[PDB]
Order: sequence, then C-alpha cells, then structure tokens
Amino acid sequence: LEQLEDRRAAARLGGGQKRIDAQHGRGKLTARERVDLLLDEGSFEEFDMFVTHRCTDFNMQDQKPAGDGVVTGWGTINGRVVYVFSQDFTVLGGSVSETHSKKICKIMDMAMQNGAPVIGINDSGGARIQEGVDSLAGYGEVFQRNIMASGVVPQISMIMGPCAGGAVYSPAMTDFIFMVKDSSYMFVTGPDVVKTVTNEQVSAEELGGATTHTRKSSVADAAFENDVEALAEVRRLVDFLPLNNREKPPVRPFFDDPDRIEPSLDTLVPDNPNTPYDMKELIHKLADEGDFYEIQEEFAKNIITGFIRLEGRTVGVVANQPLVLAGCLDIDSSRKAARFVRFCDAFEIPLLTLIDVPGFLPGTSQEYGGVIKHGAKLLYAYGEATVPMVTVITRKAYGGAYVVMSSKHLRADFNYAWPTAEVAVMGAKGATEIIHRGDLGDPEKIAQHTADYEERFANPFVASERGFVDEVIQPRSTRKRVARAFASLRNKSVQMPWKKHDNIPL
Amino acid sequence: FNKILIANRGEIACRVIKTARKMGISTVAIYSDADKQALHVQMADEAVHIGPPPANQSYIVIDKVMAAIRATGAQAVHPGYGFLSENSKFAEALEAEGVIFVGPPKGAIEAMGDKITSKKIAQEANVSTVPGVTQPRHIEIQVLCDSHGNGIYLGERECSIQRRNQKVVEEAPSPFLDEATRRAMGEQAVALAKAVGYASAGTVEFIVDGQKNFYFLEMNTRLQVEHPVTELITGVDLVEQMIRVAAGEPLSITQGDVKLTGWAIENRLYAEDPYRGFLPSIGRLTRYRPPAEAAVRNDTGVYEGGEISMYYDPMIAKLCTWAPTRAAAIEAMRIALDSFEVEGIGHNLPFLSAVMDHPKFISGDMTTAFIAEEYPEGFEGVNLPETDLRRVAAAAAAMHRVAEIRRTRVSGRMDNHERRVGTEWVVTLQGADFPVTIAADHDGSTVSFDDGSSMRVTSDWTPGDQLANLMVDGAPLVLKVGKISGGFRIRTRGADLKVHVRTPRQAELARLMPEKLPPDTSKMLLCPMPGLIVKVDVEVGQEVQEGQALCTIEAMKMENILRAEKKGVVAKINASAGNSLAVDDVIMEFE
Ligand SMILES: *C(=O)CCCC[C@@H]1SC[C@@H]2NC(=O)N[C@@H]21
Repeated sequence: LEQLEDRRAAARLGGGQKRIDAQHGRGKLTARERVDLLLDEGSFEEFDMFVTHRCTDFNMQDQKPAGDGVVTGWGTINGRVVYVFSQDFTVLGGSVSETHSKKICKIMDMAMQNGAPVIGINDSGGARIQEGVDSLAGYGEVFQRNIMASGVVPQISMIMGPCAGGAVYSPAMTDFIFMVKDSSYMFVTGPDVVKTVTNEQVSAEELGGATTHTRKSSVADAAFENDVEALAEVRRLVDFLPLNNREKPPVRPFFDDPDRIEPSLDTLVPDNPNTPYDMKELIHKLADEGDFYEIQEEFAKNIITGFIRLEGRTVGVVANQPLVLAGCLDIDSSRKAARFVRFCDAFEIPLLTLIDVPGFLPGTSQEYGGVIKHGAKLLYAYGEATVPMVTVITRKAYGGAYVVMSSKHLRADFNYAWPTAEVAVMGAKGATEIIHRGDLGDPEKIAQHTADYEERFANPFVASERGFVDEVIQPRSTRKRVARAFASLRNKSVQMPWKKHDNIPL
Repeated sequence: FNKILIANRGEIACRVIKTARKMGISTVAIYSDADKQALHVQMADEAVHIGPPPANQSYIVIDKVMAAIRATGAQAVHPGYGFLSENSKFAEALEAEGVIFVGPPKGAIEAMGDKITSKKIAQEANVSTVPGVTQPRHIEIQVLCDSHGNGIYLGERECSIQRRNQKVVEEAPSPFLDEATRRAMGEQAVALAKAVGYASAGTVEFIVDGQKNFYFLEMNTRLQVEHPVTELITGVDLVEQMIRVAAGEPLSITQGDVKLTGWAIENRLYAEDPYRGFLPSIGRLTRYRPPAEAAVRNDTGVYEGGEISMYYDPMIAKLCTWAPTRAAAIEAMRIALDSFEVEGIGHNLPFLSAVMDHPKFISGDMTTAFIAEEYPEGFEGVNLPETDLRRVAAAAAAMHRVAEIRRTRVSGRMDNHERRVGTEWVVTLQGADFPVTIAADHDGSTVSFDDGSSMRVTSDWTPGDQLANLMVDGAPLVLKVGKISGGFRIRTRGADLKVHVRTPRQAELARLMPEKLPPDTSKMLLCPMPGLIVKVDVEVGQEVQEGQALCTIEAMKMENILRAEKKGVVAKINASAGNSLAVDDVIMEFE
C-alpha cells in the first residue's frame, strides 16, 4: 500500500516543517538528521515509528503524534551493530512520557540482549507534565536499565538540546557525556527556580551550558563545536570501544610500527626541575598513528585521560600534566581519572599510565572538600583494575601519589622508569628536616643533608634495587617497550575475590 | 694542519667542522651551558665548556676561548662569523700564540671597520662609489686572496630580498647584471681587495641600480652566511680555501678557471612567526624533518628534539638548492620547502614558500624594497588558485577514502553487513565546494569533478603519515597532513587550510551549522594560579603578539608561563619579580 508510504512519510515530519525550521534555526539538526549522520549510511532500522502516547488528562489525547517524541532503533557504525534513540524536540518538546521511555527501553533491552552499545541523543524539554507519575515511572524504567547495563555494554550520551530535571540522571549514569558547544545544556533545577529560591539570577547557558559542564562541574566529557562534528566524533569514539564486556577491545589495521623510536623524547624532560613540559607530547609520540582521542580535556587539566591504539588495539591512558598545578593530584583530577580507569577496566581496555606527580595539592579547600575520599577513588580504581597495566614514570613519583599512580603495589604489570625518574617518600628537603631535626640550627648541615638525600634517593634506582621498577629505559624506546609489554599481556587473566559489588568511596 | 678550534656554534660551526674533518683535520669545539646538546658539539672530535648560556660570558670571552684553545692545543682557530670573527683583541691574542686566525689580518679588519676610512680606501683604489639610485638591488661579490698577493672573485650573490635589513633570500648569480658588468664588478671587487691587504675570503657589497650602474656600500671581512649559494655554482668550498690560505698557500685555480655553472637559491629558515609580525619563537623542536639530495643542501645547527634558546640567533637552517637553469633551482626549492617539516616553534617556512611563488621573484624584477612593497601588512597568508584547490581537493578526497575504508575493517562487524564506503564526496576547501566522485583500483585513485574533468591521484600515503607525497595528474603534489573532524588540515605552499571531505548529506547538513565566533578577551591579565611572580618579560607600552610570553608565576616549584590572549599593547603593569599574587589579582592591563 502506498498508504503505508504516506503514513511513514507523515511520521518522518515530526512536529512539522515549521518547527523543523525553528530547530534548524537554533543551529540544531533534527532527531532523524542526527540519527542519519550517526549510523553507517543506510543501515538504520527504525522501531515503534507509529507509537502514540496513552495520556487522557488535560486533553492530551487530542494531540497524539506518531513516534511520541523520540526516534528509536538500531544500525551500524563501521559495520558494528549499535542501538540508538534520538529525542525529537519538535514533537511535544521531545517531552518524556510513559511511551517515550518504553521506546527507549525496548532498544536498551535489545542492546543488552545482543551485546551492543547504546547511543542516547538527548534533546528534550523535560518530563511530560500532563502524564503525572507516569512520566516519573517512564524515567524510572530508563534509569533502571541504565544501571543494569553499567559496564556491560557501552552507554554514550549525546546532549544536543535541553536536558532538565530527573532527566539529567540518566546521562549521568552512562559511560560518556558529550555536549554541543552552544545549543545544549543540562541541570537538575531550572534557572527560574534557582531565582525564586536563591534569588540568584542566571541564564540557562550559564547554569548548565556546554562550557560550564566541560570545565566546571565535571559532568561532560567534551563540548563539540556543533551537531555535525558532535556526531562524527562519536563514531570516532565508538571505533575504539568494544561492543560489550565479553569481547575484548576491537582490532583493526595500523600503519605504524610497534618498534618506532622517538629520540625527541630523550630531551622532553627539561633539565631544570621547575620547568614543565607537555606530557601530551609523549602521549602522541607513543600513540599509534599519533591519534589521541581525549576525554574531559577541559577539566581537571592537571591530569590527562584518553584513548589511543597500539598495534591497532585500544589502550586507555592516564597521565600527569606538569603544565597545570604542577601535575598535582587533587579531588577533581582524582575523580576524573578514577572513573576513566574503572570504565576501561570494566571493558577489558588496557591502561598505560604516564607518571610525573609531586604529591597531592595542599589546602584547606582540599581537606574540607574530602580528598581523603575523592583522592582514594583513583587509588581504588587501580587497586581494583585487572586489565593489563603498564606504567612509565618520566620524572616525579613522590609519596602517596607515587603509590596511587598505578604503582607496582597495585599489582601493575610493567613498572618502567625513565632515568630522569625520582621515586621517594617525599622531596629531599622535607625528608631531611624530618630525618635530621637537631641540625636545622646549622644551615650547612641541612644544606648538606639535603644534598645527600637528593644525590642518594631522588632517582629510580633505589626503587629498582627493590624490584618496584621492573626496568629503567631510554626515553626514545618507550613506544617499543610499552607496545610489546602490552602484546605479552593479551592473555593476562587475574581474579578478584567474589562479591556482589565493590564499596568504593563516593 | 691538525687540532683547529672553532670560536663559533650553531649551523656555521658545523659548517666549518664538516669541512675541517673532511680534509682529515683534528676538529675541536667549545660550547656554553645551554649548548651541551648542540649539533656542532657532537660533530667535533673534542669539546670544551666555556661558561653560561650568554656569549658575553662564553663565546665572546677571549680569556675563556683562549684557555681552551691552548687547553686543546691550537693550530688554526676559526671564528665562523658575527662573533669574534672581527674583534681585534682576539685577533692579536691568537698571534700572541701562533694560532692562525683563519680569515683577514686584524689590520684590514679595522680598515673596513670604519665608514669614513673605507670611503677613502676605495677612492684611489678607483672603486666606484655613489657620487657626491633607481631600482636598488643589493648585489655582492665573493673574493678570496691569501697572504701571498694573489686574489680572485667567485661570482656575485643578490640579496635584494631582505626584511628590516635582515636577509631572507639570497641567490647566485644575479638575474640582473650580465657578463661584462659582472666582471666589471668582479674585477673591480678583487682589485679593491688587494688594495687593503685582505687575506682569506671576504665580501664586497655593491648597490647596482636600474642601468647596471654599480657602486659600493662596504666590505665585510669574514665569511658570509649566504656563501653556500656561491659554492653551488663555482664548485668551491670557501671554508676549505679559507684554511688553506690562512695556512700560507697559493690558489689552485686562477680567474680563467673560476667558472660559474647553473643556478642556486638560498632561503633562511628562521624561528620567527610570519603570522604574528615575525615575532621570534622560542621552544623545543618536536618534529624537525628536512629534505636531502637538481641539488638540495641544508646547513643546520639543529636537530629534532633540540631547543631554540633565547640566548642566540633564531636561524634554524639555510635551505639551499641549485640546478642548471634558475627556474630549475627555484623549483627544487619550492619542492624542497614543501617537504621541510617543523613543529614546536613558529617559523617562516610558509612565508618563504610564499615569496618563492611571488611573480616578481619569479621575473627577477626585484628591488631592495621588495619585501616592504609586496608584504606591507606582514605575511597575509597564501591562498591557492582554482587549479591548485582542484588538485588538492582530489588528493584529500583520495586520501580520505583510503582512511575511511580502513575504519571499515574493524573486527566484530556483522558478517554480511559491513559498512560500504561511498563514492560521492564533497571536498570543502578555501571557501570552495568540490562535489567529486571517486573510483579507485589498486594503482591509485581516479577523482572526477562536476565539469566532466578527472584527475588521477597516486600515493604512498597512509593514515598517520604527517607528510604526503602524491602524484595527481602525473605532477608531484607534496602535502603536510593533520587530522580534523571532517577531513584534514592540509598545507601546501604558503597554504594552510581545513580541507573537509564529507559526504553529500554530511555536507548538506553541515551547511546548517552556525558559524563559530571566537570568545571575548578581557584587556586584563588575571593571575590564575596563586603563586609568586618569577619574571615579567614585557614593558609598559610594549606591543604583544597573540600568545606571547607575558610573565611567569612559580606554582609549586613549577614555572608557568602566562601569555597574551590576543595581539595588543601593554597599558600598565602592577607586579614584578618577587611579587606573590593570589587568584584574579590583575597582573597587567592592556589598552
Ligand atoms: C616550595 O616552595 C615548598 C614546597 C611546596 C610543597 C609542594 S606543593 C604540592 C606538592 N605536594 C605536596 O604535598 N608538597 C609539594
């Protein structure tokens, strides 16, 4: 029946050609257009296209659009199956109803039964008020699903419009949150209530805009320039991820050599210890085709988390940034890396940790802020992780931080060190003042006591005599050392004690 | 002939060293602190410290030098240039030892050292002089004598193309002056030579005009940076002859012999950023990849992994080429540059490429104001002509597919439902769209455009290569590649543009995307880290480039460099060394 074709095409129109323009007006693509660019050209199969809500209050039953506000279904990304839902803002604001969620659950339930990621494209005005508790229940079934799938199948959230109220809590629980620079936002409570209750006046963009979230709240993993790159970068991300927790990181061709040498590296660590360098240089040189997909770049900049491949396989990476806060570990840097580590482990992605941390960032602000708990998270993450763990200390590895950064005591596999490494209880100075009290009144004793601690302990060799550093290597060969180190761990299998789940600090 | 020290460093040091040892001669060098790395150090058969990074404490200090010259046993020290190559004090201290300062006699040096004196010494020497000029062309002559009365010239080099008086491009011979006027300048050049008792090799700078009327500005008693050009057409090693003669010796060839074959062009790779008013650039060299072989010569004092310190000349390399015809050399050069890869610092590579493509450079019709006339607003960037955008479009399109196909070979794909790569694309270049179709087999790829035209792309390239050597329509196209969301960043000549390679619907929708507008900047530099101000390297009323180092706060035994947000001028400063500021404290203010 060409009648079918009509119904079909009718549905495809969403809230109508006038609203479609409105949407495009805000620089925002439509639900379907976003889906169209996300999935392998012509590979999308839509489900529940003619679903209509079951509301009867407030004359809601006189406006029963097809699809009920969200476009769901599946398709492929580079040939690999992926499940998706794109909220159609032009339809009843892409407001969440009993049936809108049901649609999302159908493909979440399908993603899980078949072991395939779920990409969520949120662009909604929020709950569908007229539905009452049914809107609440609608959220509930999504949340529950979101939770059960955590670490079982990758859940990438894409915010491309508004996201308010309970809603935020869903992407909150997914593995990644990407936002579109200016057209998107998200917050539990609206700017207007923030006023009537805080008397504070703030705009939606200020309150929960892409920027606010990619660098202040710690909620988004990146803010993309616009809808098109947003979609493009997400597939890029998906190309690294495994399809579920059973299989291991995907493999693909790679035009680079596992034995590549970067001599430039031999001088990356500056002579003067007070001069930074960009830890990211190292990352790119080690990374396969120099490709490095960074996560939460604009947040907790004193630490770097990202993905790279080696010999065409996915490797996660956590590394300290001297350029910021002197590579200190702090509540935020900790929370930022901690989760990255956990996601990579939950999904069999190995870890490469590049080290140069002085210690943790001092301060009343830190202590009152609970570094005792947040700081531990990253420690907890490496302690728990069982994927293959290779480490390279480029320079500073002092005290507690030293331990947290994938130390050998956290049962990492390879603990490499550049000759410029310095692993020790604390700096030569402080160390000395504690070890030699009755000697401070002799500024030449302590000037000499330090000079000895420095000459005897600030290096990687005392740690080597102990076995804590499996080897000290020539910087230029890092790429070669690390590549085969992982290669040899492809079979690694380690068992953690049985338990329903962990109790990591929150 | 044996243990000969070098009073210089950088590229020049290597320049000489590479010659000394090529004639079995015990090489020796010196080096400051921030120069233990330097390529010359490792090129010599010995090396001695000489103090801190500043040369007014290491390379100029005659005590230091000397102590080492004996410390390693002299025999013939060389000053290279621009240092003690022309400072009498050192010139005598050497004779006060027997160390043959290879070059000119401390007398003739002070001779042409003073304008007045020089003026006269050329007069009776019957040396032309601006009496008392139309198209001023800076054309110089390379002459070499010996302390045995003999002396000859080896052609002329035109360095008309110089910015702010700093030479940029030198060539040999000169596209202007002909045979007669050449020997004219040449015969008179060398004549002037003897007249002052010049020994080694030296240069005589003239100011030819519109009628081939040549005059004489001055003589530089030393080896010229731009000599390579002379060498690539004469078939001589000024550094060789330089020592030979500095070592009581005759000239193996006479004037009738000194022949000048084919052409030679020399560019200077300076660590300066054309895009930001040639502001010097400071930093480490991440990628540093020059060409190699129509000849290709690269004199460098740097390597990859090395750093360009504030304590010296921003020159990173001299990229010389040569061939039969001039048009030829300008070409090897143009290709040469295309493959020169530099990362980590700001440089003039694109600028050089630009002038090499500049018609006036091509026609040779250039004056000494050329730089000032043609680039009045600094380097405004370069932008490709249709047939260029076209060739590039096709290449990117061709490369993009290659990469895209690879994404397709991911493990774990639906058995009979893999992703199938498209044939239709839309390459968006310099504000220009190119709907294109691709068809490729095994040899290469065939890109066809709307107008029925089709180019054939052939290439070695593969993802990750930072440089791409393609063959589009049988003609060589060398590109510098970088990844970008919808395609790549391509750089060809002075070119440097985002080439988007999207599919028709991808392109169709991207067209709906808003046009990004940069953020706003406060004219107030707030201190972001509660630290101590280590140093301010900017003065009140100074002009700053976008991203220029302003001050430096010490965080937790770690230095952080703060830098200008956008180009602007310092209104006022309100903090100095030793100061300790909290967050937000205004460090400086801009007008
Ligand atoms: C030098 O100025 C005094 C030493 C400052 C201590 C630094 S601050 C951050 C590092 N971690 C730590 O606890 N101490 C180190």
